[PDB]
Amino acid sequence: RAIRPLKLADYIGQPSVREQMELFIHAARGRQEALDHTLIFGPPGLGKTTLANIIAQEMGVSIKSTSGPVLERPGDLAALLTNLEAGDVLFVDEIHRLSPIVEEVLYPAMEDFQLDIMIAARSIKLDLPPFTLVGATTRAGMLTNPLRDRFGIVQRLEFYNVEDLATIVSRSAGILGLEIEPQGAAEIAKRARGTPRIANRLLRRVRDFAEVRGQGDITRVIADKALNLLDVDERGFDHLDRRLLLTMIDKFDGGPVGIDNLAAALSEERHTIEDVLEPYLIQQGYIMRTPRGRVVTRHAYLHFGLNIP
DNA sequence: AAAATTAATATTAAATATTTATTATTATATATTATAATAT
Repeated sequence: RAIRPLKLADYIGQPSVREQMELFIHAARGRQEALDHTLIFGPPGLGKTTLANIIAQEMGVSIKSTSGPVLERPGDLAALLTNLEAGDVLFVDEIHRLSPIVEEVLYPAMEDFQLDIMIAARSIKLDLPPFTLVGATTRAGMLTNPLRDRFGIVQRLEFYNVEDLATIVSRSAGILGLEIEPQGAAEIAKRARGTPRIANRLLRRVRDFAEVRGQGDITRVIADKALNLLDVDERGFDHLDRRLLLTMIDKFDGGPVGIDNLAAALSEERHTIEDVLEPYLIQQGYIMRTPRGRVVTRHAYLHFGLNIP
């Protein structure tokens, strides 16, 4: 029972990007040709395979959702391409982790749909039917320059707009059956943390709060009562984050810090911090990073009235 | 003297197919080495 819009117009969250890719879909449909290669990158976990399946039903063809471990050997991908047909498409994931032998096999596969292979050297030339190679990675920066320059469509995925996050909150609460408020929708959009999954988790938890504290009612006051104590903040801070900030600023006064020293002093190993708490705050930019220590920026000083050295 | 020939004549005995320590050689994090700026 996962959250999934049925259609591309039904897909809501990136309206300009949705219109762009709808234009690409109608370009594939009208031209009666396989759609160009689409590069996809952005958030790591977003259910991209399901969206590729939706694109498959929009094309009406089959897309083999494949990844790096699936296509780590060139033989497996060659076999899948041989079972691929005209007008079909192949979802590819973890292209960055894939071996360069895969890259050289996929050079002629998209280069006008051919295949060249060596056998005292003898050359064997093979052909491939036209198709839509789909390349989606968590990060596209590791893609090699000739390969990415030879591609066609490049599409970016990102967390939704705050008003559009609020609309997604409203739709998911209607799916979940929660009697949510537009003020509460904007509240959870401010709490969306850039992640739809943790957003839906917050909808579930405020639904539980409205069930056990209110009379099944989600309002702005109910949402504030649910999300203004413990690891919460209107911007996205936690009391873990506030503790980290306070412990950095009382010790080193916004100066260079030792990461092992921080892990020892906080009674909290630095690994989880740099895995969840630090990357979000640096995603907001609020911590500036040095090779001699992580320091918060002027935003955190303005949060607590602190000076600037 | 000095090497080649041959008839007795005592002598010797037939074990393969498998198997496990005993050597090769192939990754994989992880406690090392390292640099850069930085106060004092």
